[PDB]
Amino acid sequence: MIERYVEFVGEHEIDAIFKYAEKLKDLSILHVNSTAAGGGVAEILHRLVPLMRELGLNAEWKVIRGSQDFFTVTKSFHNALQTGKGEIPDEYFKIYDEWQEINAGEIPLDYDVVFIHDPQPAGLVKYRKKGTWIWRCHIDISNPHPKVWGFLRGYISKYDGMIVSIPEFARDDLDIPQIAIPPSIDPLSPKNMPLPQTTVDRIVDKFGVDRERPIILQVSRYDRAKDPVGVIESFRLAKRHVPDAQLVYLGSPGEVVYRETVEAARGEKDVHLLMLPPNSHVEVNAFQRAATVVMQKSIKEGFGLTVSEALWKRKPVIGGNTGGIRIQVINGVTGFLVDSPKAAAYYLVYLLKNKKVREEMGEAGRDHVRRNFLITQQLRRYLMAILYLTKRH
Repeated sequence: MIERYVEFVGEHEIDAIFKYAEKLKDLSILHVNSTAAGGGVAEILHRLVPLMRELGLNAEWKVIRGSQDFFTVTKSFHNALQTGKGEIPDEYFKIYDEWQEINAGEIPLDYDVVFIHDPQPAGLVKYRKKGTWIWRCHIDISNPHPKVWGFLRGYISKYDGMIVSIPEFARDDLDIPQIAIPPSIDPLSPKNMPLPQTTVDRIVDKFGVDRERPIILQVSRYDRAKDPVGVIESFRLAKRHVPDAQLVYLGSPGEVVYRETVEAARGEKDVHLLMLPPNSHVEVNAFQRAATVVMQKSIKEGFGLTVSEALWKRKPVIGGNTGGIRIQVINGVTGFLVDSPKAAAYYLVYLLKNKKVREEMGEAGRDHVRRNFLITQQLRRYLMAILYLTKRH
């Protein structure tokens, strides 16, 4: 597979990857996250770990488990770290510490390199035997809930290194190496690969959507950070000026936000609130290819790979003005950054009325992703991070 990327990035970048890999051949690597299906992390690791094994690295991926009480606390930590808001019961921290002990009984941690993904398994560093520990942070920790951050920083400060998705998430209250590596698209994955028009038409018609009329698409969870209510409001304001346009919200399974979204949508039937299983990579691909304009109007976003996915398919993106959306959406070049539903509506109308601009944005989007956000560059920077941090350990 690794040899097939040459056509996108060129022989140089692939030679560099083989050389870093040669220097890492005798190291065992563990990745630990919280889900094997759906979400940015799982989608990265499903592509990146097979690439690592192909390069002859002893690379393994384990998933922690928990009671819904644990996943309640980690979800409240996630929101508290990103928004800086919420009351956190003192009990929440004991539940967390308890489930770090449990998973540390059921997951062997004798590797040369351990990558811990996001806050859920961060406490496993208590039970670190030998090897280089790296905290892979996928979320916005720039302005966190002081008490939840205070706690987590106690664990983060025992790692050999932190990886964040953009430099702006680097903390002045950590002394460990903080390295910026954005998530990437795999151009050959089922999510991103070329499709025949037939596949696109088939999948679009199946879900009741008209391929002859403009499609506005957000791919995201029915979650408050993605602001699906705000996307509806955006579409409602714009629809007055583009009465031929359709909205497709394409989610995967709180989930109270869905009902709130169905409500905010009541009285408009060109709004299609879809829910697919997390495996439905070709379906997302088809819809992103069928879209005229893609939205990712997140309130908070670590990166948002759905943006690079749309840009790679030469779609302009209206992105929320926050986190890693800012490094993907170059205002007026690859899309537009917005602070409100009203701004989103202005840019929706502008893009739908301006064909040549959408197409220019599209080309600039794909080139931006080529230069910055392809799996080959993520992989290369991962191997460089490992080489650097293992040598320091």
